[PDB]
Amino acid sequence: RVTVEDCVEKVPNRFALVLLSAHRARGISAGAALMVDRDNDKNPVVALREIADDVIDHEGLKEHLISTL
Amino acid sequence: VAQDCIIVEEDCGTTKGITLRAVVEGGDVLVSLGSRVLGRFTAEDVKDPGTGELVVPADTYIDENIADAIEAAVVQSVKVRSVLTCEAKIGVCGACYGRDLARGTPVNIGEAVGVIAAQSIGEPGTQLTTGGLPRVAELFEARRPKDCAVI
Amino acid sequence: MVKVFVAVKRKLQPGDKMAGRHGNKGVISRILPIEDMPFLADGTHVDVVLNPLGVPSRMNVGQIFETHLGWACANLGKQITNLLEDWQQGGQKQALVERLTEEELPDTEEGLVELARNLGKGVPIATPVFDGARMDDIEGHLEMAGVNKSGQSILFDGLTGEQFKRPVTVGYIYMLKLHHLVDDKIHARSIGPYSLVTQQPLGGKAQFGGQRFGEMEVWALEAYGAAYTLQEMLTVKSDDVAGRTKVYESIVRGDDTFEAGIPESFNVLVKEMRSLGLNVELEN
Amino acid sequence: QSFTGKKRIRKSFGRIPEAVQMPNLIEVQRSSYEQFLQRETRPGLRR
Amino acid sequence: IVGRLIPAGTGSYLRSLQRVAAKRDEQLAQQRE
Amino acid sequence: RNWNELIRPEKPQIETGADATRKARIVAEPLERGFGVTLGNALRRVLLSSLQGAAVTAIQIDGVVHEFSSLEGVREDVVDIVLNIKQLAVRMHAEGPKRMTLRATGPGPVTAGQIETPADIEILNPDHVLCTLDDGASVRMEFTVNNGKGYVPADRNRPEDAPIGLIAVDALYSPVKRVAYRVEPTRLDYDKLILEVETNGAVTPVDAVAYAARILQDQLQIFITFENPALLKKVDELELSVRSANCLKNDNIVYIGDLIQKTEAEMLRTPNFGRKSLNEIKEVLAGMGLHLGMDVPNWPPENIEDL
Amino acid sequence: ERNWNELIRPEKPQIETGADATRKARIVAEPLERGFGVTLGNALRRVLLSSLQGAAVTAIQIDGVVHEFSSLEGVREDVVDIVLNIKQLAVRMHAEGPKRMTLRATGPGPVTAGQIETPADIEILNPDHVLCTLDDGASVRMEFTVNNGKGYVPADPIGLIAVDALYSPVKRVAYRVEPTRQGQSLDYDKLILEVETNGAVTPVDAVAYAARILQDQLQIFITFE
Amino acid sequence: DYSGRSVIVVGPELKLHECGLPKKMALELFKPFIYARLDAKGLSGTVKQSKRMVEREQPQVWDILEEVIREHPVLLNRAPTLHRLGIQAFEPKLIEGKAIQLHPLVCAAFNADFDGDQMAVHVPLSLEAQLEARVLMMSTNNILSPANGRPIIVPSQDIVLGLYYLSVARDGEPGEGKIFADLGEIEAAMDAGVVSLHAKIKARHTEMTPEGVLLRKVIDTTPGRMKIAALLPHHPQIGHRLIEKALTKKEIGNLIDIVYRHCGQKATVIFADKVMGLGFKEAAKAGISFGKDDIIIPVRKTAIVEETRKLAEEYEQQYITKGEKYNKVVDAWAKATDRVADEMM
Amino acid sequence: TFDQIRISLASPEKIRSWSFGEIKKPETINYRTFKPERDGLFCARIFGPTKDYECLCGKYKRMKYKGIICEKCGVEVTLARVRR
Amino acid sequence: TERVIVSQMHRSPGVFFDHDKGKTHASGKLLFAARVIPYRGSWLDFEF
Amino acid sequence: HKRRLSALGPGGLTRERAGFEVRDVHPTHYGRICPIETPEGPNIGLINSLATHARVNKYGFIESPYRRVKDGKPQDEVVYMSAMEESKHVIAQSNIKVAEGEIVEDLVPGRINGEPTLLQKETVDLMDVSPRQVVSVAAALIPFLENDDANRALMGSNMQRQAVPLVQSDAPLVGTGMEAVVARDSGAVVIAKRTGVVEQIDGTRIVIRATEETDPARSGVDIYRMSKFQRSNQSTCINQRPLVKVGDRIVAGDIIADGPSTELGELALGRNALVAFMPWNGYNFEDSILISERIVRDDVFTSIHIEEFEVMARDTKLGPEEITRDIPNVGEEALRNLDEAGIVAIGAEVQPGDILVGKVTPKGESPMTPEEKLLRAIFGEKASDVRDTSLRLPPGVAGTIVDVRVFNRHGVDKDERALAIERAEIDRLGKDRDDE
Ligand SMILES: [Mg+2]
Ligand SMILES: [Zn+2]
Ligand SMILES: [Zn+2]
Repeated sequence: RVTVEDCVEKVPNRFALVLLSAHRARGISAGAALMVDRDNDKNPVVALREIADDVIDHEGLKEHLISTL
Repeated sequence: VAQDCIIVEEDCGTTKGITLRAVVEGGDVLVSLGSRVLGRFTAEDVKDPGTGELVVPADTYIDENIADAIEAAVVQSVKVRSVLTCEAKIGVCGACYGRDLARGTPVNIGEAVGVIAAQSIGEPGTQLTTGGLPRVAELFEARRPKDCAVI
Repeated sequence: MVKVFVAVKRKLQPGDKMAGRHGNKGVISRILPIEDMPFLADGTHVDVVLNPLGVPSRMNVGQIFETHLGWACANLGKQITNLLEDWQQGGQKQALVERLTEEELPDTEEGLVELARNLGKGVPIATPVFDGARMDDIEGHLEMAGVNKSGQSILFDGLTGEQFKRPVTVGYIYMLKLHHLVDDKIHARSIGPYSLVTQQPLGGKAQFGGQRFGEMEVWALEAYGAAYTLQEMLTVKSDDVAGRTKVYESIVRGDDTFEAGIPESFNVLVKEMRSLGLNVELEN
Repeated sequence: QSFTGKKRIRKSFGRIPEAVQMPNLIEVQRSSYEQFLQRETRPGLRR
Repeated sequence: IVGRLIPAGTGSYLRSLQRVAAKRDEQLAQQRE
Repeated sequence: RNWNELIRPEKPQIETGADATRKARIVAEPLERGFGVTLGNALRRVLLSSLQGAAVTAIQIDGVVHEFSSLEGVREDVVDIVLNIKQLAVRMHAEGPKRMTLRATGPGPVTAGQIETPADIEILNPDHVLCTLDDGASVRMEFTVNNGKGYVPADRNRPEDAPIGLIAVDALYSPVKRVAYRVEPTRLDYDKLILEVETNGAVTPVDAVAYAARILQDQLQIFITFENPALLKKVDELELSVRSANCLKNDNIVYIGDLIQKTEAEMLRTPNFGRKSLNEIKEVLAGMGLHLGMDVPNWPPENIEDL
Repeated sequence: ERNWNELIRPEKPQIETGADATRKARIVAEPLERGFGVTLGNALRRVLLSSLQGAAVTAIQIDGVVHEFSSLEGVREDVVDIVLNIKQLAVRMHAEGPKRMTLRATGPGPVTAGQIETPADIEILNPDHVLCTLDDGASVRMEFTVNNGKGYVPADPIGLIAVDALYSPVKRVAYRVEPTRQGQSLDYDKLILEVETNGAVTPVDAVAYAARILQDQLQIFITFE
Repeated sequence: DYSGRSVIVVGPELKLHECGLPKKMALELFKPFIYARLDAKGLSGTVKQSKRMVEREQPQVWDILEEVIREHPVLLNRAPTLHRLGIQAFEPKLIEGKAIQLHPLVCAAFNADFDGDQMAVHVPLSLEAQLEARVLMMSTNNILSPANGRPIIVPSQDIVLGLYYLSVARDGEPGEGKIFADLGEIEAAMDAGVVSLHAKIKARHTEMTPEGVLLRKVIDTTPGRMKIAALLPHHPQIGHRLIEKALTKKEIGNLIDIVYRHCGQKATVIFADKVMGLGFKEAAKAGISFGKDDIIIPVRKTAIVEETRKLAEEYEQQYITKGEKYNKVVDAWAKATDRVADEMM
Repeated sequence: TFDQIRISLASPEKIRSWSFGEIKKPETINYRTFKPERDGLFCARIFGPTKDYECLCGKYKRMKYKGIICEKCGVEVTLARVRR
Repeated sequence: TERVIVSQMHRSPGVFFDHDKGKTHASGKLLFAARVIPYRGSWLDFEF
Repeated sequence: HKRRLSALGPGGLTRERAGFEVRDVHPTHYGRICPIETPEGPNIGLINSLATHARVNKYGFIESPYRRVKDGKPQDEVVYMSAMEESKHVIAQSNIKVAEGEIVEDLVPGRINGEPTLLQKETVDLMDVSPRQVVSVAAALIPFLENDDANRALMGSNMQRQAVPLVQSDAPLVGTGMEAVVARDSGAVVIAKRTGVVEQIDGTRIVIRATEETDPARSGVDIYRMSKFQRSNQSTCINQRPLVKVGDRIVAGDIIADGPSTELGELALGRNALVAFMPWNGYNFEDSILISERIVRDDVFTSIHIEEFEVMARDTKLGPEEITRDIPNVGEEALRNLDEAGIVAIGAEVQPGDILVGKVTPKGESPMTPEEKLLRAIFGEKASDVRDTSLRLPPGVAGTIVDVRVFNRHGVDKDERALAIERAEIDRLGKDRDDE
């Protein structure tokens, strides 16, 4: 229900956005979504909508998740 | 053959380029110089013929405004960076490919250029024809066309 | 052994392939009610609405002349069947029947009433392949039938109730029902029997076939930036047998995640190459 | 024309003679197989 | 053929992230000896 | 807005043609110049959409087993008769299915009028032919009449609940067949509406227009605003303890109501009345949603409450 | 016989999703019969754009040629602009007859609809649409002749104007059909038309008046007692 | 696996990112998703038991299928996948029948007519692959061709014809010379019949050329014009001045490029969606029916052919046969073929 | 995981190390009972058992142990995947 | 299931004189090959 | 399909070895091979058929009829001219003005040898026999030919022999006249063999008298039994309906009852409806067709199909299979419409995924998981030793049953299965014998 125009404007890579939204959805699966309401939306769409009004430099947690074994 | 071409680097630092000219048959032009040079980063700063004015910087993205500005004032061929003149590491950099064709913005890092180029070359096939599909197949293979006088 | 002769009575449904007498074809679109169709004069309404843009593209014009001749003969049949409805075996009706037909038509027997029952649905017209009716012949036929000489008739709009501000062409065209049905063409599979040596889903609509992901289709995903859709669509869906059930268990449980170690086709290829003198050993 | 055209008259256009009529369309296979299997008397079957 | 992530787009970004994570792990292990 | 415009006069000129209530037309000269295409089209689109009629929906004869069989006396197959019985207009003016009998034999033309039915189904088209028998055996055909609207497939009402040997068939409930439409400006410009409705003997032409107008008015009216089950379970369905089951069997109890009604009087008056078990049983009863009393004394004491 | 009551009928036709102002509105008729959603919408659209009591202007000011003058004294735009602006003016005449209206002002300020003295007791609902910011000019003392009329009318002494105003209170309507069903039948259409009246009458009242007009004009059936 | 095949049909009511999907195919492709929904919703117990609920096709399972198929994109591709545009994801919507609905504008990208062609459907299982196809492979994002910067959502046959019929202006028409302030007045006049569809008319329209607010200067264009121009977004360098052309297929294709170049992608897709309905609504109202009188032969051809036949007779009597046969056919018939062509044109 | 796939000539020692047993009789299966042969192409002793956790000759078909080897039969109990 | 046999069309068992149109040769010339292709037997050729 | 001339097989050029010259059309195919009926697939130009008047000589060459014409006055002795022999002759096209004794134009269009050139009336020896000589039987049915493109007409020929026979079809209003000949010539309609009158038409069998001039001591009467609904070779219904009434003396060599997709002898392929070429809200945007509900309400385009499923009862090493009436662990509701022998009764409605024939096979002992064993011990049920292998209907429309046939071995025949079937068969045989 939301275009990828603002998402590409926030992050011009167009490839890191997919991984960022996937990590945001995996985090919103349990105890999250305190920034934007659901509004009858699923996890990926709500994550993409929240990315338009959220910090884009949140890949630190994604990098630290696979930092060690 | 082009499955290994992937944009890996952003900038290469290469100053070389290839001259680009418009096609002309007699007194009419087939393709405008603005449409041919559009979408590629300028190699060197182009100078306005006659008037000593720099219309385009040394290395800048040729947008539609710069495109029709160069098309308005008459100008000869301009040196433009290309993927053939790049001297980067394994792969291709985003500073020589230029503007993407699917989207208006420049090409992103990691996009496959060889596969899309092969698909675009094979798309207009099946409607061709001394030239045509066998001629293109022979030219791409670079075989012996016929007995011709050596230079 | 036992044989069951099950029979099905299929009807015309959306998605069926219906082609005309000429090269024109096309899948049948959504069927509309009788009132939504264009309301022709005298209460009649059309039954099919074809696109007229196929004439300039495909150089075929016989369908238009066929439609005009069909409209003419249908009008002739409608005008002749109404003449007999007044009084059967009328002297004036036989005169019109003999005038419209080019004479072995009149018969002394009582079978003239049976001929009118068949002619009421339109008088048949037999035109040779190379000696067909010329323009003047069809023009005179349309003029005698009572339809305007131009061939087109004014048609109203049933959906809105307004008349189009242009003449439209209407007539009777011969339509066929091709064998390419939609019920036998549709097919969907989720989990079916796998191959024997390759351990992949079988092909063909016979026993739960799977749509083959062709080599050209893999290039489309490689053109896009998609790397995870093509990675799981080739290993965890058909190739991997160990991790094939893991994704199904994760889906049925509610967690979206998958793990692919190595496809079975690569293992089969490695076992094949090892059979020859070549030594294909993995490292690291 | 006998019991077929009487029930339904079909007008024909064009001006072409109808002297010769086309043979049966299935005569090819039948004539080819008849030459193989004679099915005749003993003195016959010569080909 | 092997059934791994293609080194293009998403695969390239994931490989770059894995490389930077390995570099960070090596830097963390250098100080710990 | 309300009786202000030049409303058409009542009693429209009904052209009583020579068709016996099968082909008539209506006219209206001052009827709202400008509304000739609105009112007429609105009345025509509804006249062919919804109109309660009647038609056969189940064929069953003795000499057939399926829709692709063949009789011994008829001239055509069984499925051919299905394409002719469906085109038989009849009205029932009453709710509920019926059963029309068809038993006859003779020269072969079996007219639709020769169908012995009760005095509730007036068959139409007495000259219609169903089958043709060559002076052979008789035929026994029983029909079924209903009332729908528009169209109904053959796999929606026929195979719902029917034994083996019932020829399924679809029916079309539409009393009208074709409707015309015209508008002519009269002499003060006003349009003259002329529509010649066509219909069979099920409903008269003048009545179909009235029904369509009433349906349209009823449709347009929407816009204008004002201008405990736990007692059914047996007593031994919880398995509290062995002694509890023993005393419940000795007491001859089948329902929990008789046990919940007696709080302490009938409890202690039983042999081996468990002091610690009487509290656990009351706790497990309260946990199920029931308590002492809180209902009529032995309300569902009959077998009507059994599930 | 009871055939007009067996089919499904929407019992809650009060879905007014449009709440932008008193002019816009959007009704919903989702639980409708298949086919009626188009015919009812077409009838309502053709009736709302038809003969309905309203009010026009059909008047101009003095010291100006019909469609020939351009400016009298520092006028903002051409006379056609002022004519188009005055043509789109809401008004509801209670009495009958072609009453008169006058407008006069002064000073370099924007002209207002209210400043128009209504002697015939015909007030202006939206006195802010007319935009005249003339400065240092006596472009005032205009005369208006409001006249009652139903439906659109074509362009029909010295100083008059042949301007045709919209007597209908509504301005534009557009219906639509969208079937919304799950398991019973995917054929029940839906009517989601909207109204964009000027403000003289609310869209709900306009729809009610149209329905009443249709019910009154559909009296071509037997009484049936 | 997790795929299906069926014939395709055209649907004008569907959006650009929505495609019709039969209930039979959707019920089989999304079986594990339906099982997970029944497990989480609480309407079922054991997994084996759930497998039994969908087998008998209970009426309650339809509500779970509509809830699960809300934003899950499915991949659709034709058989001869020549370019990367052949594979485009859509949002499935339940619909009756057995034919996969499609959009009229998206069919041009696949390069497949609706005569007998069939398309396959795939379902991404992983969450990352599902979310990756929404922002990377959606049909709304693939609006420009990868070979060159040319829009691929141009109207093919009917929308372009309707727009051309609306763009044509004829000097002789009723109701010419009147001034209309708003398009609603034009529509009301067209309903009454006082004004024709296209005729010389001066109306008020806003352009917003200085990137601010405009006084709505009056413009003289037909009612057909400025009706489709209203769908154009508010932005400089675009407006009613661009619709003055005849709206040729090349012109309408160039129009979609400038609107996408200047404004964003959402405006382009919304304008393409709005223009599609208007073209179909206008084409279905006019008499585009092709008849026998539509095609006419030039009266001068009957004389040109006889003159050419008379001229070619003298060349045969003169004759070298090769040279005569070569010069008589490339000069008499070649010039005569072009003469009748320009005559009929 | 695995990386840097290398291919080269295979020596006889490597081939002997890869193989488990040497085939000597070209007997696929028996005609009366369809079971593997002692030295045929389809041998259970060389290519593992046919059934999952069930050795031949009905001696260790309990499927509880997987490291035992049937003495009289001569094949160990292992999954059918080991036969590939 | 009834199965019909379609007729076959092949080259006539006679002598032919076919010469290539200046193809498969170093310079422009004709070969003028002759064939004695029989019905059932070894084929013969006399190519130049 | 019988007038087809293939180029592949044992001794023909392979599809990959065809090339470009074999697929091309040669100017000698005029009147011998119709260059309009050819598959538009990969093997194009290799499956061409013959013409309508083309024949085959005793040697194997293709023959074409050519009406011999003398100097001016055309003769009336048509002679078949071979392809190789017609090279040394002149051919004159048809449609020549024959109002007088000879052609008066003196410039009739004719082809001397291959290329057509305007020739004189002198030494014209051969004339075209008929214009419908270079077109095949399939393309001859196309009405108003010669007005469409050559390539588009090729597609119309392939769609001609692809239409399923509809129930209650009619002849086309505009027909080329060749439909009657192709209908009466093909083996799809019955034809009377004598002149005798008909006695009675019982629908499934028509009886005819001996003759009006029958021979002495000949057969009594000619009985013709019309085939009822039976599965064809392409899974489509095939039935014949009578057309004669009581009396109605028929001449020998006349069609009596029409075949599939035929009415009154004239050939038919489908029903025809009113058409209006116009765009309707974009529903017919691409190459599609829009139809109304009136075409489905009358049931004019409905057809019939037959699947004819089968099942075997082969024995096994671990015991013999059996057609058991009740399969283990099956629901009682699913056993409805099933005879005691295990076969569904004739005329029983079946749905997709139904048990048509209940067959159980002996299954060997297999190990089970401990949890399943614990559940079985908890519920007390005993695991069956047989496996469920009953036939089930694939996904589809699930039509009704028509006929069922069972075959038994020589050891046991009608012992305890299908005894009522054999009884009904022998009763019907005796009934028809007594009637005859
Ligand atoms: Mg196609
Ligand atoms: Zn570079
Ligand atoms: Zn053992």
